[PDB]
Amino acid sequence: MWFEILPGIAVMAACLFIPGMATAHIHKFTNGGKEKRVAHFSYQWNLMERDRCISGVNRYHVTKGLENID
Amino acid sequence: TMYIAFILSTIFVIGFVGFSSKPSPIYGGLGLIVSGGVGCGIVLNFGGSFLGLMVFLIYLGGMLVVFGYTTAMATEMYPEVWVSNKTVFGAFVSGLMMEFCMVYYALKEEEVEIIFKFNGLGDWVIYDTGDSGFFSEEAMGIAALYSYGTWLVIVTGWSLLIGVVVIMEITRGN
Amino acid sequence: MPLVYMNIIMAFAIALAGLLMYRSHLMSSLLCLEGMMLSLFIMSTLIILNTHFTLANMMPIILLVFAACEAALGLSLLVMVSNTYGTDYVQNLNLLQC
Amino acid sequence: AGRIASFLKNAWAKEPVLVASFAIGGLAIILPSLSPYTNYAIRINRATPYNYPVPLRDDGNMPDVPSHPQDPQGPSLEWLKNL
Amino acid sequence: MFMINILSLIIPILLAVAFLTLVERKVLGYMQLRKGPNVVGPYGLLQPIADALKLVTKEPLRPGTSSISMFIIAPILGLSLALTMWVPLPMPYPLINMNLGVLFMLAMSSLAVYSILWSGWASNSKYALIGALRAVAQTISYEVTLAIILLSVLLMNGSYTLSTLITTQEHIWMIFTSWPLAMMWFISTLAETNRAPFDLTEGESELVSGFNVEYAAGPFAMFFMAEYANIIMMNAFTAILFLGASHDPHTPELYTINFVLKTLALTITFLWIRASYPRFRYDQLMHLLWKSFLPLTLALCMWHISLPIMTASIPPQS
Amino acid sequence: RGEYVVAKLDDLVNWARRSSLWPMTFGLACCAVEMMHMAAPRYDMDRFGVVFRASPRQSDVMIVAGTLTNKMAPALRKVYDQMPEPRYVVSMGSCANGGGYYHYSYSVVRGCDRIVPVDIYVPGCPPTAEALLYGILQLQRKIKREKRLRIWYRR
Amino acid sequence: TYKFVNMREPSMDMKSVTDRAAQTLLWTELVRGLGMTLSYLFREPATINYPFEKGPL
Amino acid sequence: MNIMLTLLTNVTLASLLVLIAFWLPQLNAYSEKTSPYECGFDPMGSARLPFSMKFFLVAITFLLFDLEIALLLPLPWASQTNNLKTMLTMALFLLILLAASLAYEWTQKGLEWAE
Ligand SMILES: CCCCCCCCCCCCCCCCCC(=O)OC[C@H](COP(=O)([O-])OCC[N+](C)(C)C)OC(=O)CCCCCCCCCCCCCCCCC
Ligand code: SF4
Repeated sequence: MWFEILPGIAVMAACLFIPGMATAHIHKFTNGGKEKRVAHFSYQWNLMERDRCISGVNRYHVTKGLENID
Repeated sequence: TMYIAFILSTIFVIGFVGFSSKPSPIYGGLGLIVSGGVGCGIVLNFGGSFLGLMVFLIYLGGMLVVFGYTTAMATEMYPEVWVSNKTVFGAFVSGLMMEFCMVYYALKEEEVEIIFKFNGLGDWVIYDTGDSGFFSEEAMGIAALYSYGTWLVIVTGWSLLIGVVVIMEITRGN
Repeated sequence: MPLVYMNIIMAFAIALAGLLMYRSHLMSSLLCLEGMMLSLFIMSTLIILNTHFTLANMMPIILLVFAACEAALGLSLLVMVSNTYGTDYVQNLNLLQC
Repeated sequence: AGRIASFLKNAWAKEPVLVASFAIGGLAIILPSLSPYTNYAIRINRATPYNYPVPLRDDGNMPDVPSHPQDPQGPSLEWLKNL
Repeated sequence: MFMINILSLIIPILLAVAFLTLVERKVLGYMQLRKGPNVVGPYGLLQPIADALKLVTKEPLRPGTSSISMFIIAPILGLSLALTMWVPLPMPYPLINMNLGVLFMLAMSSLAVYSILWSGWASNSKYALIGALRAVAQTISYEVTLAIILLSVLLMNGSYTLSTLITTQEHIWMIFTSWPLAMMWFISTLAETNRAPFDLTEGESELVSGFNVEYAAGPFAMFFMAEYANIIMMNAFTAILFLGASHDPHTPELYTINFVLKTLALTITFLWIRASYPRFRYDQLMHLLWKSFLPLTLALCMWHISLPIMTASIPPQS
Repeated sequence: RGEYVVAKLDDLVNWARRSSLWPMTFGLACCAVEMMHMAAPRYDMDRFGVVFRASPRQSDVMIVAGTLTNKMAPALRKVYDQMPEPRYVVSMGSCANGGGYYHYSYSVVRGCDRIVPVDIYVPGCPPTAEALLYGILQLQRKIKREKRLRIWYRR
Repeated sequence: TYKFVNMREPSMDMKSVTDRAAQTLLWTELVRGLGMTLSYLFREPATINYPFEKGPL
Repeated sequence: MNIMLTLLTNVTLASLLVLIAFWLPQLNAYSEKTSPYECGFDPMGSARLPFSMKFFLVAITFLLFDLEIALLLPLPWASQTNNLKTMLTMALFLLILLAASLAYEWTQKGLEWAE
């Protein structure tokens, strides 16, 4: 009886799950497999702008370690 | 994308011409809230995030909202329309053409002297180069209202309480 | 000065002209007053953010709240006038000529 | 005695919302002035380093300024670690 | 790719609204000893589709006394606001990451009151305007408690950033710290979406359908979609604000499952209120807001400003 | 040919229109209570997609449940006119059908079909809630066999 | 014989007044209504599958 | 700018839904069909029905309360000052003045929906 309401609830649940999962996976895809960098303040923005410049490929998320120079 | 603040400001002035030509007050209010939205966008492009969101929440969703609500009560039997008067069209057209002429002159000359001297070299040009650190300078300046602005809080709160008392005095109608 | 300032000051001038050149409705004039305040807010905000006058960041808040208090007062006056004459027409506000 | 107790009785019986609101507001007014932790909150706000701590030149006779971040001079946050 | 993100946010939300219609009908039916939609498709699963198809092929009677510009602008504004309310929501990671996300929601929802002020005015009929004015007054009056409750709750967050709510509620729900504000917030959200005993603008037995009398078929459907999107969005905001889910940065699907389940539970509670209570009178809900909710909200805002200071529990602003 | 596509589209639109038959509560007399009994849990008209609707602007079918008097007929025709199309009328009970017990009265219109076009005539005084439900399903089957797009394709 | 339907005066002591204050502030009878609807949600509906099932005559 | 694209998409899709919603159905309209709905009869226009000072007063009181709320919004950053006693004094001052405005409106009729 009451459990026949569950199909519509499951459809609603899938439709509501899609946005969050899609956002997370798009963020991973477009940021080098890592979380999309958060820049709430100008210091974080400057960190990302420095990251883009030193990557050589104009992408902040290409991280240069001690293998780049030292 | 190169010019964003200028389209926003031109639209701002266009909305000002629209509601200041004074059609029926509901369309004047619509023009005012369009102008307020584009102005909130203007100050968002300048780093004034809290100030622009204040414009939105309190001006467009408060003060306006109340204005349109009060117009919806004290209006005409047939609430007027923009088209109904040739005066509205004339005022709006004259304002639009004086906008267009002056923006064209400023864009192609960059040394207009209508009251003030102006140079449309850009709008990004005046921005300074620096880091604000780990905080929003605007938010720190506004949150100083409670530490630096004690006198300001005192007088503004008193004026708001007086405003409540005053509105209740005037509207009693006896 | 940059051309955004030009357009903001132009908006103030247009609101001033619209307020000074009346029509029948009182609400239209009050909306022109509100436009004048909004242009003042944006001009102040641009000047304050551009020069990084940090303590002056709160000035637009104060301007907004005080001008909205005045707008509430003007709305109450309009409502009283309308309850007198059924309309907010300024031509009914002429019985002080004598 | 009985007058204030009776007033509180009537208010609790007919306007519990106002009683709760006035009690909560009164405590919010009063309690901060008695808390030992208010000074701690002030100290935490003071110990948050938003700006760069631009140094000084030791003209001699500066025995209390550290020299190095890990010298036994200058304020310590050991108190904050256990709080 | 960001455009795909926008699309994969918007479209599933509209589908969730469509099937929320079915879920609400079934919950109401089973609380009323009946079934609800169980014929059109398996367990009524094709019923929202039947409703959407029938509506878009039904004649949209426009009033002869209607300013068509605003008559069509009001549904556009309503639906655009209802959709854009989801862009800062931190299903683990937001589409739009702002410092002032909840301020943005407050502003956007306060702009949504125009869709009633413009629909009632545009529809004319000289009577739907009065219902529109009542709805606008109710909406603006409950905006006060929404804003102040949000202000008091966020004094533990430290900012208006919604992602910080996840961090604030890592070890404990914010419900255990602000449950009175949670009840007042939930009822304010009930009142803002014109739901439950607060559905005065569309009283089925008070003014038939109020501001939505003249709207039919398509624009009525879009208004309905806007309202139900606002319902789900407000319940999502409530779940994120008060029932913060645990987040694993390497497994955000767990947070999404948690959040979706809690949002559905709160939405089912919204439908649960609809089936349990009579309707408030207009003056009665105005009295509730102005004389019951507002004093307690002011007192609790005072309390929540005092509390972090006197306990050295002020959150970071970063 | 291209008549197969038109037939499929007609089938789709007529399935959507009969799966969401939203009626208008025109309860004039005793027939009104058997119709809310068809509304009641035992028959549950909502399980067929037949909702409890509101102002004629969102109604698809008019149910004339009760005696129509001369004083009342102009209002019934007004709300019938205000229904958006497609719209249908079900006459429920003897009074609405042909006057009924009050057929020979000075103040009663003899059948609502003198005022509005009627699609289904549900007999009984009152028809049982099951009889009204049968009439509603019969109306649904009337909608299923409409050929509006096939009529248009051969015009 | 007759009976009064609404002729009970509420008790005015500490415990009763606190009971009514808690009922006012914590919405307990509203919770009872929610409980009644929740209990009805888990009951088998009285609907019959017309026309495959018919009302008894 | 991502947010601008998001707003453009939302507005565009809402307007497209209008266009399908308001042009796709088949129409056949006459005079008595689109007549204003008044439960089976015709409505009276009368003369400026939306009146009564109470509807305007609630709007004005909401406006003033909203202004004080605008004054309260900077509070989350205000608690980050070293001078916490002044900030607490001023925030509580603003809230007492809000409570005083509510109380003055309450006691002087104000919030009442009178006869
Ligand atoms: C050390 C601690 C210090 C801090 C202490 C803080 C205070 C603690 C005690 C206060 C408790 C009460 C808090 C406020 C409650 C509401 C206030 C109020 O006015 O109530 C009475 C008000 C008015 O009640 P009334 O009408 O009986 O009284 C009016 C005034 N008199 C008595 C004079 C007539 O009632 C309501 O608000 C009714 C709401 C209607 C809708 C009901 C919905 C039911 C379902 C709710 C489900 C749960 C909601 C949350 C879900 C989850 C969300 C995340
Ligand atoms: S047909 Fe019979 S039951 Fe129905 S309204 Fe007429 S008299 Fe009453």
